Amino acid sequence: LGIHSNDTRDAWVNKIAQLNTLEKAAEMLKQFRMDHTTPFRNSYELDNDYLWIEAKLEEKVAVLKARAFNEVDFRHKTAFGEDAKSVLDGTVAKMNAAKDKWEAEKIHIGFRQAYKPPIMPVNYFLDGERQLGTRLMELRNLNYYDTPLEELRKQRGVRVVH
Amino acid sequence: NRAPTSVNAQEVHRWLQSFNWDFKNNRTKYATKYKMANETKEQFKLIAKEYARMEAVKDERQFGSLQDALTRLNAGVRVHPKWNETMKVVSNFLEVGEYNAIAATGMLWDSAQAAEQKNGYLAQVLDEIRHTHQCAYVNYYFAKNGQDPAGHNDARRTRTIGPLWKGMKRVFSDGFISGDAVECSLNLQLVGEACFTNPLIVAVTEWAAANGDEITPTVFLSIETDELRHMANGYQTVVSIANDPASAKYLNTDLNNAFWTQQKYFTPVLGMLFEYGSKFKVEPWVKTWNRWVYEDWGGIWIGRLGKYGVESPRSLKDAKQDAYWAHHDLYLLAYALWPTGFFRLALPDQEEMEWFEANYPGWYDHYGKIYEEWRARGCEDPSSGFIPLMWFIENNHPIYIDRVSQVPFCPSLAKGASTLRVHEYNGQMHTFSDQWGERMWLAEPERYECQNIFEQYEGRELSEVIAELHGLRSDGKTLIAQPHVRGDKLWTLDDIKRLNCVFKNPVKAF
Amino acid sequence: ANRAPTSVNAQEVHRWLQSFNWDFKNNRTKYATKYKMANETKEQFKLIAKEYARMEAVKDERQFGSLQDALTRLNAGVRVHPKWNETMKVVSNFLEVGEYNAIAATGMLWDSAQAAEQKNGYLAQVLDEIRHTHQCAYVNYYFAKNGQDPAGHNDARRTRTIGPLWKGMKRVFSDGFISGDAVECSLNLQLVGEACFTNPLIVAVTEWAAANGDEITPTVFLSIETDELRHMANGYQTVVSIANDPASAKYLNTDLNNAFWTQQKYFTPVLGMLFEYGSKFKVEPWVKTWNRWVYEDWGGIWIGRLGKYGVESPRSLKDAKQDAYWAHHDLYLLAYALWPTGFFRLALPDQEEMEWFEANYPGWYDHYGKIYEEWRARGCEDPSSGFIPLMWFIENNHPIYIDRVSQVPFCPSLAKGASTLRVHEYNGQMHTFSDQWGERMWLAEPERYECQNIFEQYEGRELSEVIAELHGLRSDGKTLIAQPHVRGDKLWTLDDIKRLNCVFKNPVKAF
Amino acid sequence: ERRRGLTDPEMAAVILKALPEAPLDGNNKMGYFVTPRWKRLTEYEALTVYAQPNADWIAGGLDWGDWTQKFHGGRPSWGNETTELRTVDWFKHRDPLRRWHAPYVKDKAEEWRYTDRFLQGYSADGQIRAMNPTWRDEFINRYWGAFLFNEYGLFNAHSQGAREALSDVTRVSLAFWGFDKIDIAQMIQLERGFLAKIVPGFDESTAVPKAEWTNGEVYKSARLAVEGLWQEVFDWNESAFSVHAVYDALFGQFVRREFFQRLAPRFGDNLTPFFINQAQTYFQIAKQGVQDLYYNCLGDDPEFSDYNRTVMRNWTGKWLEPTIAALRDFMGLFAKLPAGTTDKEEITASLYRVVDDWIEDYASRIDFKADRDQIVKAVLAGLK
Amino acid sequence: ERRRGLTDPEMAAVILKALPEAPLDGNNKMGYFVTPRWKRLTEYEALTVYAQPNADWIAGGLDWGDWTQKFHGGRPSWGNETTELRTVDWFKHRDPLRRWHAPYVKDKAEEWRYTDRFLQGYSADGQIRAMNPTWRDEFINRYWGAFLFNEYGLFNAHSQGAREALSDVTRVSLAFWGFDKIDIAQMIQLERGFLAKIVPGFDESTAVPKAEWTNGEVYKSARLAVEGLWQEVFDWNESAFSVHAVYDALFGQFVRREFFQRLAPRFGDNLTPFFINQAQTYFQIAKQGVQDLYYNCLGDDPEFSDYNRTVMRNWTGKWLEPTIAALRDFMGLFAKLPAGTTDKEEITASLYRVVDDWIEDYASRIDFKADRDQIVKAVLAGLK
Ligand SMILES: [Fe+3]
Ligand SMILES: [Fe+3]
Ligand SMILES: [Fe+3]
Repeated sequence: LGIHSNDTRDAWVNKIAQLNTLEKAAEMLKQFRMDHTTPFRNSYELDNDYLWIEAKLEEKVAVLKARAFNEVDFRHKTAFGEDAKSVLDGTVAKMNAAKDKWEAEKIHIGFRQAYKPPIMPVNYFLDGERQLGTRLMELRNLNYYDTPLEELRKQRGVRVVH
Repeated sequence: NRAPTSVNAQEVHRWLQSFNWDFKNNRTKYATKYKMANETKEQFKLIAKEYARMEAVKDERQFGSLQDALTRLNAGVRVHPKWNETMKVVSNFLEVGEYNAIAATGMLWDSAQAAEQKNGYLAQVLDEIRHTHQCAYVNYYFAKNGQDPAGHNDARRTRTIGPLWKGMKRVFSDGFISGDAVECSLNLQLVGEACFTNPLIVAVTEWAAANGDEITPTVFLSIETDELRHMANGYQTVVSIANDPASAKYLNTDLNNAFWTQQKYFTPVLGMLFEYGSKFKVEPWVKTWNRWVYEDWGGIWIGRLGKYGVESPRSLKDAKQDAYWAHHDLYLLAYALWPTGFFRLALPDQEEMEWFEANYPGWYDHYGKIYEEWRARGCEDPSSGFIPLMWFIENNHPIYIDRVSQVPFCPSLAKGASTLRVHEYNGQMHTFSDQWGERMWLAEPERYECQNIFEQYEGRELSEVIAELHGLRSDGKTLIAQPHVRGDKLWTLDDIKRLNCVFKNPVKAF
Repeated sequence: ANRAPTSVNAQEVHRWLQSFNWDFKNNRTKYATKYKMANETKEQFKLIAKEYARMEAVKDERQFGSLQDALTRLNAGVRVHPKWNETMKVVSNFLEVGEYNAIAATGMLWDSAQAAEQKNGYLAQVLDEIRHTHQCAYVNYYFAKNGQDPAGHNDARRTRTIGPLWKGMKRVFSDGFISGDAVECSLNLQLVGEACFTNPLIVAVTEWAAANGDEITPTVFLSIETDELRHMANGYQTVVSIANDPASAKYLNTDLNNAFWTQQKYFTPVLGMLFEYGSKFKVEPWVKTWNRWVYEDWGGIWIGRLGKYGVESPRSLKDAKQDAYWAHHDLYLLAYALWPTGFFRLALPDQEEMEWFEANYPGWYDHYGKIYEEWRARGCEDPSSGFIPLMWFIENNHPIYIDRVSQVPFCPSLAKGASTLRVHEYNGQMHTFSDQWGERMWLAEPERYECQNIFEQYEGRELSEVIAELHGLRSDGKTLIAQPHVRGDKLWTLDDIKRLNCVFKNPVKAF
Repeated sequence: ERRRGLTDPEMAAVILKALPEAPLDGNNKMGYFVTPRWKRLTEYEALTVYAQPNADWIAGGLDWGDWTQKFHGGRPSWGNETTELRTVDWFKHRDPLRRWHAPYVKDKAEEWRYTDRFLQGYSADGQIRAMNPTWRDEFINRYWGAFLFNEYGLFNAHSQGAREALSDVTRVSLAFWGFDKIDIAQMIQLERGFLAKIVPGFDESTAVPKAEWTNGEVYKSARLAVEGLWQEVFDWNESAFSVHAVYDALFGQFVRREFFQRLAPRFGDNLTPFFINQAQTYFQIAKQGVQDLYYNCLGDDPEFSDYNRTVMRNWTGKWLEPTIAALRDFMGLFAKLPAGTTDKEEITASLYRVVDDWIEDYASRIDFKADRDQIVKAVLAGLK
Repeated sequence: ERRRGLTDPEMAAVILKALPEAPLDGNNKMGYFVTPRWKRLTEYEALTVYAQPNADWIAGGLDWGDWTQKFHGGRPSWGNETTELRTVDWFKHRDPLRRWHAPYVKDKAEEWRYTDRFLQGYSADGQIRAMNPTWRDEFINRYWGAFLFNEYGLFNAHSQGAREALSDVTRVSLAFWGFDKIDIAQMIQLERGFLAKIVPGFDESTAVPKAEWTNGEVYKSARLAVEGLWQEVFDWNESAFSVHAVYDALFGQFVRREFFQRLAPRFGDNLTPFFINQAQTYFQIAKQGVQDLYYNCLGDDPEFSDYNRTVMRNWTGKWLEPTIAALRDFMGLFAKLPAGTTDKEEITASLYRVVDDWIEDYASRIDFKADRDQIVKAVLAGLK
């Protein structure tokens, strides 16, 4: 146990140290982001350590991608070989086609989970942040207080424990 | 062969608007519901050199006062110990507010399209760097020359042990830079600086003067001399967004969320730091808060923006209703958790209890009764083996951390707000002390995932947490935080270790 | 781009300064001088104009930041004991004249030097003396603007000219600095003036000011003090530059003795007076302070260090020590008897002051304290009494004389100290002396010493007329700037003084 | 009125009674736990380092946990995702000038007051009578005036760094660099205004220089590069590095030093060199900090030196092409000089000086393979 | 440990008890009786005017009586006998820049720190590489260096005035003028030291420039004029006036502005112009003060204006011929320049500029009848 060093962090450092190919490392990072990083995460088991572990995994993936990609590829491709511009544009089209704030939020959070650097190049990813966030904020903050807290609770799907 | 001529700042500033040119990607890099008009003017016609000269004059005044005459006067030592303890928190928390205001005005500088509005924001960026270094300098001076440097010397790493620092980060770090740039400008300029920070700086100078402190006035008056420009910045931000329809759709929601965010932390915390953190009282916090929020801010400053669509926050009445007892409830909680701080806390003494009863009728029968019980159990004596958190446990008064604001609250005990809301979402439980923060969470659950002290420290002994996070003094054993401000009988890490206090997650019972 | 970042510091420019001077026929001093300053005389401090400016501006910044910001907010100018406010009027203005005249003394010395490095040391002291002038003036200015009693602080430059202490101040700190041989002027200013009295005096003044609630004077005067190491080096370098000149063995010791006696004759009584009679809280008896300054610090360490260049301790030192013990008490008797001619408010010593005096100067009471009790009974503080202590001097046959050379007032028939009086008539004019040394100075050099004293200038005039003509009035137009007490009420007016009917007499006309 | 505990006798007595016999801790050094870059901790480090409240998952952070409030969508307030550069400690960087706000604005205020005195003396001296009228009306007014927009775009490429920088030392450094750029733009405008004052018929309006910037052929590629650096880059580290270690270092150095500071003295213009001295001083000052951040701290990182050098070589290759294009376009400004002003030999030598400086100072520190002859021949294609 | 009356409770109680209810006088202005030059009285006037304890027989003095101690032989400490000029009040003069010691050393310290930063930036920028080597080795080293001694002699011409000036305003002005002159000489030597630091083989010893000044031909008449102005004049006013309104105004203005500030930039030397900018700033500031003292106060004196103008025209005639000789001898420096650096047209134009500035600023203020063509012809007689 420990706030800044503990056994969970050590085990994940050893697990990360055993990743040699950019493909496996990026897959592990994407899976980790699905499993442990969002309100929509699959588990809160790592809630105290996941940010640090994700930073370690990001370092490993970034190093591997720099080794494996060429200058143009490092600038313009995701760690999975996709074209970052196409991925960003498709996500933005989906976001602009979003009907309500619930779909918009799923789109934005999924984009962050799938393409957060070092998966997508930082320039493309922060451009996506700009546009998708504009759309999400416009959908969310419209008529912010109209919905009663009871209806809002039902819409969020929150179980009242007290 | 001619008359001696120069050029002043305004003559250059005349053409600064034309400095920006049109091209396709000339747009803000940050998500925003609003569009700042590209013809917004700035009130103050500053260039970088003129700004440097103006600030350098003030800097010479202040640092000359500190280096020469206040040091000769021994002004760093001749301060009441309680105020020396209060100043650790005030200075370091204010320093994080200023530091984050640098990044926030950088985001605003990116967001503005008029070169003049950019210039105003840039001036504030430089000012916030100055203010960060001034507050840092307060802590540095009191560490070098004060009666107790611990906490003055390592607050940047010892703030992170206690719960008050999290809510401070909510209001003065993340509320300033995380979100819509206009929302951050409201959190910083319209609400944060106009409602609280400016009056707080002035009042802190008065309360430092009352308690023998001449360092804080010397620095904070100099800081306050800059704040008219920042008020103009916030005003110009509102003016620069007022002509687009997003303003009418979103501005009042953003303003209410900013106001509730800032007040939810500053209403209890500032009252606590004034009344319980001082020996000589200047003014009760009920009257100060009423004047600041309802009269100075909600009435005059907010009214000045009626023509631009701004209305008083709909939560202002709720804030007023919740404000009366909040800081006394909070001081109960903060004292009970004294070992997690980086400052020494004192119980209210007899004179203070009389003053509290005079100004807050009913204060004794609840708070003073609790404090006398804690005193009789030896909350101040290291050998008592008692820490007031144990009292909270024995009397079944769970302390919760608000999921959004990060403010500790004890709903079964608080004379003020006593609402507890616990939800479960995706295998995790969230606790809320008010409707506005809970709605904040329900609308944007991914904006609020901060872990509280109870979740981080769950299943850990208090002494282990204090040791790991450097809550010890230079000798290695005495705690920086103390339950009294006397010079003898300080608590050691061994005294805390003997209690065997283990942090439990309060939500686990649910 | 391509090179290391480089600059040139003051030492690298100063290394070539001695070559800036070149040889031509008329390259000599424009002033009469017995001595020859050797070229190739170095300076201890490697300064150039610009580095001098930067190091002085750092001090100025700290000092004026203190004064404008924190001491103003603290009301430091007001929260000062009234006696010390009055004392600071005099200290600030008289030190101001000393610094100002030090400017011209160091300009003359810069003229006298032939080595460029010695010229440069003198030049830096020229700028320092302008700085100190403006710093003392700024003390008076700050107390006029913010203090409990601006009168005297706000016009001392024209209201000092009424009193007899200002003439002696001019003799030691103006004319002694600039009139005479450049080496004699340097002995007056640097070796004796600054080294023996001014330098220790500034530090003592800050001590007494802090004891008495004054923080403005410590703020300015510690800043002044931080420049005196270079000025001490200037005096030392002067002595070194004339050491190898045969004129030194002939003249240096008699010039040093004349300078020491000049300075001591005024500063022995006047500084003790200002300290002991011009403060509520006492830091130290003036007798012990004087013995430490003159006999130990200066006549010992400093002069002993100079001894390797043929400088011997002054032969007047024994006479000075003998005369020091009561000099300031005798002088304060005279200065309080003539309070209406001042530009500052004087107070009678109170009961605890008298106890301190008798504890530190046994026998003080039966002489001085008894006179002061009699004056108090006569109503010397009450405007309606019609009594000025000068009237007691006249009734009791205690003529007050002004020394022809030093200008110090003295009352031989009353002083517990020197008590000597010499009067000669020379060529239709009578001259009065209080010591043998100044008498020898006048006999040797009568045309150097032709100052008219207050009794000769004011002879036959009523006191009120002199006060009104010379602007010794507060802004109301009727109240005296000078007062016999430091309280806020019952202030004397020009009308009370006019009712006195005190007409100035020349005491030497009786011979 | 107001009683102060420091001076009020009763309040002061109460405080003095409360006081301890001696200080409660002997360790009276604020920031003692900060690692000093030099022998002992400086005031600058004590006041700056760890002011940014980072948690440990941002390299070097002393905090724990997540941000209390994130962006819509969950973007962290600060995060490792905002830049490609990686490090073991973001707080490792030190401004070699060690300047916090006080020394910084002290230096700039000295410059401002000295500039005031210089302009007053220059006008009273009538030193303008020595300036060539064609050089003043065409080159200072239009082309030197157009360079102001270059400096202004470079200043703006610093805003997102002011927001996103991952530590206080980097943030203060970046803010001071950008503030220097805006200062230079405003000093160009100040010189134009001064000329309008001391020269009848000189027009201080920014319209002619602005039309030269937005529509002229001599500054076209420079504007394209500047627009890219400012608005097309979202990595704050890419922005700072590529502005200072590629684009400014080559184009702005050549324009300021090898053209205006070099040619103005031949036309009797000692006034523009006065302001270009300030610009060159600011560039040389910012170079030390830029080299500390990107070569000493990130390029030499004990764990990410190789990856970081790969990323900086990538940025250098990405921004060298538009920088060379900007230089090539600016080469067309020599054809507008009066005949005999400068020959191809001097132009070639100054281009070599610029490129050799850039290789010594920036290119070689990251092992970026630059061909000085190739670069000089690419730029010289725009001359003849 | 020491107790202070301001903060010590017991001593503070005693002091506060003694204090009056309100200030004893309402006139809280320290120089209220001084006649203000401008609307309200300034800090400069309050701190300066009447610090000199002159008796009233020296025009304007407020004291009475003789000096307490005089010179051997009876010469007064200060007297009217030290100068020809007569006035009704020696305290009338005001520095137009209102410089007392604090603003004075503040400006000089600003200039010093700026110079340091500029030198660091210039050496880091490698700006030496564009300098002509023959210009640097022969004209900076030998001739610009030799001008150091001109400046030093002019500085030394102020010491008698520092001792003899009849008021505090004149004394402070004179001291600041002299200090600026010594500063310029030290700045010339500092530039030479900088060049020795950044150029291998450059010698910063003053031996070469000093041999030029003492034995050379282009400076011989300048040296003779300087030796006379420094050691042959015993009138402090004649010294100040002739140095600043005759000799510096023509000779030093031509040498600083129309040779070095004009020709250094033609040789890729932006380093000497940097210091000549400071020298010109000082000259313009001192010119304002000199014009106040001599033209506004003494030359326009209500009762001695005609006498003072007579004396000033006499001084002008006396010192203009040696100044013309200085310029005529310095004309020989043009033959040493590379061919084509300047022509007779440019040299004549600069000479007319200097002479016209001098007639406008100084000669016509006292009605001195100066033939611009005659002066210029006398100077051009030495072109070869
Ligand atoms: Fe601020
Ligand atoms: Fe602000
Ligand atoms: Fe002095």
